[PDB]
Parts: sequence; C-alpha cells; structure tokens
Amino acid sequence: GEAPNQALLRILKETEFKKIKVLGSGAFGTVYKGLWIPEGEKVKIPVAIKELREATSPKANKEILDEAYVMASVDNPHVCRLLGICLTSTVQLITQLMPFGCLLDYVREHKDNIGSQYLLNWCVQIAKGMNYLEDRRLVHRDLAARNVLVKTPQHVKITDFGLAKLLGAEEKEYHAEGGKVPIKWMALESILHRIYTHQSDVWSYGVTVWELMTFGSKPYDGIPASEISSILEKGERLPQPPICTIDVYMIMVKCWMIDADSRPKFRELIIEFSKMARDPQRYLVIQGDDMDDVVDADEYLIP
Amino acid sequence: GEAPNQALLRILKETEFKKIKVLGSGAFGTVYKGLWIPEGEKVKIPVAIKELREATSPKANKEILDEAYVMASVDNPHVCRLLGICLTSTVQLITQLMPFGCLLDYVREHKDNIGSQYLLNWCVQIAKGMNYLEDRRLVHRDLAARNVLVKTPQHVKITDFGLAKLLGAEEKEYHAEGGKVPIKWMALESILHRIYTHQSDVWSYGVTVWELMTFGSKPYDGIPASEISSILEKGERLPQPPICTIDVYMIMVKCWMIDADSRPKFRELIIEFSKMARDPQRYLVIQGDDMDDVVDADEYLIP
Ligand SMILES: CN(C)CCC(=O)Nc1cccc(-c2c(-c3ccccc3)oc3ncnc(N[C@H](CO)c4ccccc4)c23)c1
Ligand SMILES: CN(C)CCC(=O)Nc1cccc(-c2c(-c3ccccc3)oc3ncnc(N[C@H](CO)c4ccccc4)c23)c1
Repeated sequence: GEAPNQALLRILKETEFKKIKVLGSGAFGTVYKGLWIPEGEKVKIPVAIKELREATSPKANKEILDEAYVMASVDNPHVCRLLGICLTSTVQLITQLMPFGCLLDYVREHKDNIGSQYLLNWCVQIAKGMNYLEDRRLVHRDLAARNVLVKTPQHVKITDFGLAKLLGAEEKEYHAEGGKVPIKWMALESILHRIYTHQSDVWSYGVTVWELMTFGSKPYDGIPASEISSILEKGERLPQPPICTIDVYMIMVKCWMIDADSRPKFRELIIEFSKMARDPQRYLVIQGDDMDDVVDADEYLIP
Repeated sequence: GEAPNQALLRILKETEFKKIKVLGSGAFGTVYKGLWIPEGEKVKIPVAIKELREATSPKANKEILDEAYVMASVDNPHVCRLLGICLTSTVQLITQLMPFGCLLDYVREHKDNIGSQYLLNWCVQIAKGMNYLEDRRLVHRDLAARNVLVKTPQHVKITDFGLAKLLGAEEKEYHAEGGKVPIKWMALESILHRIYTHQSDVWSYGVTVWELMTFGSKPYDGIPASEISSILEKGERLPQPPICTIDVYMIMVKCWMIDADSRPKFRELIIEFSKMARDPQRYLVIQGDDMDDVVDADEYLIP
C-alpha cells in the first residue's frame, strides 16, 4: 500500500549530446556543460552532464543511480529534474543547464548588485521547492546555498539529491549510519542522533537563508566541526546579519529551535517570506537598494 | 569694433587640487585625474589636469595658453570649458572630469551594447556644440570621435581646442601655415589650400559620424595619408556603414561635397538628426537594439 512511482527514466545516446567545457570537478567526478540534440527534433537543449571519476567504485555507482532515481522522480519549477542517463563506461547523469551556477557563488560575486527583492524572492522559491519535496515525501538532507542553482537571477532551483531519502507513509524520520554530512548545516538532533526529518531540512533552510543574507559568509567561520555540537547545545546560534531586521532574523532563529516541531513548516515560510517580498525594504536594509560633498563641475558655478 | 571677450580666467592654487591617477600621456604632455577642493567651500569637484612634458618649450607654452584662452571663452552644455589654470613650473590646465573617456574608445569597447538611440543622440549633441562654436565664431579644426568626451553615456561634450581659431566679424576663413592637422578628417579645400571654415568643420563632423556608425573604425584603414588628397579629388568617399540606412548615409555624404557652401549647416544637422532620433530604428538597423533552434529544457517536455 504505497503509491507506485511511475517516473520514466530516459536513456540517452552519447551521440545525441556534445560536451563543450568542464564546469567543475570536485569529489563527485566532473560536471560538464553541453548541448543535447535529440536526432528527430529541431531542438538544442543546453544541459549539464555529470559522471563519476573515470574508474568504477561499486558503492559509488549504486549511489549515482540512487541520485538518478530521485531526480527522475521530482517535477516542480523550483527543483532540478533528471532529463536522462547515458550508459557509457561510467554512468552519466543529464539535466538542464543552470548557466549562472550555484547561488552561494552568485551572491558572493554580486554583493554590490543584489537587491533585497532578489534575496527575499530567493527565500520564497527555495521554500516552495522544499515544500514540494516534503509533499513528495523526500528528505533532502543537504540543503545549502551551494546546492541551489541559478537558471536566471530571478529563478533558482534546488538540486543535488545525493543524500536525499524517501520516507514511507507510515514513517516520519530517517536514521542514518555512515555519516559525513555537512555539520554546519545540520539540525542538532541529526548531529546527536543521526535523525533526519523535514523539520531537520528546515534547520538547514535557516542556515541557507543566513548564507544569502550575509552574501555568502561561511557559517561559524573560525569553528572546527568538532565544536559545533557543543555550542548549539549551549544555545549559541548564527549571528544576526547586518542587513537583517529583527523580523527576518526571527524567522531564521525559529528554524533553529531545539524542538523540531516548534520550527516553521515550509508552507509557512513561503507565506511569511512572500508577505515580506511585497515590501522588501521594510525587512532588509541594504545601502544601495568615498565622498558625499562631491559636486559635478557644471553644478559648481563660478563664484 | 569687435565684441570684448570678458571671460574670467581663474588662477588655482596647486594646494587646492589633488592628482590621483594618470589618465594618459601622449604627445601633449600628461592628463591627470584629480579632485579640486576650493578651501572655503564644502565641495569636491572631480577634474582632469593637463600639463606639457616637464620641460619648457617656448612655442609649446604659448600654445597651451592659447588653448586656455579658447576653453575659458566657451560656455555650453555640449562643450568642455576651462575651470582654471595652475601656475606651476609648467602651466596646468584644469577642467571637469569626463570619467568615461573619449567617445572613440567608448564605442569601440561597447559595440555590443550601443543602441541606435545613443548613436543618433550623440550626433545631435555634437552638432549642437559645433553650432555653438560657430556662434562663438570659433573654427575647431580638429573634430573627431577622439576629441569628444563622455560625461555620461547619454551626455557627450566637444573638447580639445589646441587647433581652434577665432574669426573676425569681417572674416570667413582661416589660412594655416605650419600644418600637421589629421589628414583623414579634413576637408579637401583644407588639404589643398590650408583653408579652414565652419563648413570645413562640417566635413570633419561627417567623418566623426562615420566613426561612430562603424563603432570606431579607422577611416581609410589601409591608406597612407599621402594618398588621401588624390582619392578625394577623384570622388571617392568613406563607405556606407552596415547599420546605416541610405537616409543617414546621405547626411554623411552631404558633409563631403566639394562645394563647401552646399554642405549642411550645423543648425540643419541638429534638426535632421533630431527628427531621426524620434524614430531611431527607421534610420539605424542594429541586430540587438550561435544557435536559434535552442530551447530551454523546461520547455522541451518529455515526448
Ligand atoms: C555536490 N555538491 C555537494 C557540490 C555542489 C556543486 O559543486 N555543484 C555544481 C558543480 C559544478 C557545476 C554545477 C552546475 C552548473 C554550473 C554552471 C556554471 C558555473 C558553475 C556551475 O550548472 C549546472 N546545471 C545543472 N546542474 C549542475 N550541477 C549538478 C551537480 O551539483 C548536476 C549536474 C548534472 C547532473 C546532475 C546534477 C550545474 C554545479
Ligand atoms: C589631444 N588629442 C588630439 C588626443 C585626445 C586625448 O587623448 N584626450 C584625452 C587624453 C587623456 C585623458 C582624457 C580625458 C579623460 C579621460 C578619462 C578617462 C579615461 C580616459 C580619458 O577624461 C577627461 N576629462 C576632461 N578632459 C580630458 N582630456 C582633455 C585633453 O584632451 C583635457 C584635460 C584637461 C584639461 C584640458 C583638456 C579627459 C582625454
């Protein structure tokens, strides 16, 4: 008695798409920028193509395929979806290219041009995607600014479901085992007990919001991961960003409550941030949105 | 019986202004970027500061002072004016900073972002300044894109009156002697007979317009200056720029008539270009104002 997953998994021919440039290469193999040209059509779809480091690791090949299953099962405007897989020596994942890269880097290299409208609209969009994932019974487990991609400056999508997990109808949490999840974005209960829920994802959403409001600051900049558990237990949290009114900062702090159920639901976060987005300057003070006695010569008239 | 020139020549103290960066250094000494802070006021005026190469040439020091006299005698929104001179070892000229540099370089390093509206509005503004100079009885003798400066992208001013000459009420032309005037911008009669009139300046205006429409192309790119006189005599002129309709190109060609009096007057050029500026796309075809089967993945829906 569980809803059959009738997602279609498209198998693409390597000849159909053309890699163009490497976009980056972390501990997750390499991601390529490319063009997908389905033979029959008269279309050319810009795509990102992801594959693991050339060799075959048994456990890592299972995991890509697990990530394919989740990306192939999600359909929503604020969530990156799988277009298909290409079955070469190593398996390749293909998705829509998000040309402007990840949001974390974007805010960093656009501080001086990011209005409060964009910031709050991003917050709404991330909450919508997350809320969609909650509907889909999916616990992301790796929400951060670095895992949100930018299609256009006004349109961002959640991505990177390498750690995601599907919950049963008769199931409310996920108990991890292996670990190695980014400590500075995880809820306390997850650090202490390896428990992950949708409310755990809300914690991470909180930190993600903090990242954006601080234009890409690293959470707990000096602090080594070993200490994190202690300081949270004590009742320490991320500071209030300079641009943040108490109204917005209070939303952040609510995400970081010890009682997970007291934290806001994503559906609520959409409402709250939506409301704020209609009057962005009441909620984020940003100077733009070295001299002030400067006057132009054809205003300084000859005395 | 000639109108007394009651222009005021302001003498500035070197202590009042602060050089900040060199802007450039040609055969004309160096031009500095600076801030002028008149002691009594609470103002800070951005300025360009021009001085000859450190040494004193007798003939060249006379000429700076001649250029000071003309800049100090002009007052108009489309013409750069002298703010003052500073009497140091070598004499310094001071004017309003035109931060965006000269127009020639501007069009070159903004081709891909310059609309037809900007182009035609520049043409109007240059004609207005030139027409003002004609009123002031002043023959510029060195109009080119490189001698028009940019205050803002929408506001340009004529400058560089090192070759300018003042005409008498009972006087219609200027007969040069020394020469070394840029050959590729001068009217034929000037090349042949060293005659310079306001209508000679219209020729130069023509070439200046050609420069802008070709986004900074060098006139007669292959041709050495010695040949120029011949080819013009034969009836050869600059080609029609790609973006130029026959309407606009015809204005250019009219500036290059052999009979100087047949050429348009600046007052007429203001009208004509003004008219065109109200419907810029009827007069300049620019593609913006490598694939066209490209479609975004969240429009290519799974077939
Ligand atoms: C894995 N995670 C913990 C690190 C986040 C990360 O590095 N993401 C990443 C890395 C490299 C490229 C991209 C990416 C880009 C891109 C574009 C321009 C500049 C920089 C990056 O554009 C993208 N469009 C879609 N997906 C992207 N990356 C994801 C992997 O995070 C992806 C690609 C292909 C198939 C599945 C997922 C991308 C995204
Ligand atoms: C002399 N002529 C034949 C060459 C044209 C030329 O090189 N003009 C020039 C050279 C160097 C600086 C400037 C200039 C700039 C500027 C600003 C940013 C980048 C590049 C250039 O800004 C200016 N503002 C006002 N005047 C300028 N130059 C003129 C001389 O052409 C000038 C400066 C000071 C006093 C009188 C005139 C300028 C202008």
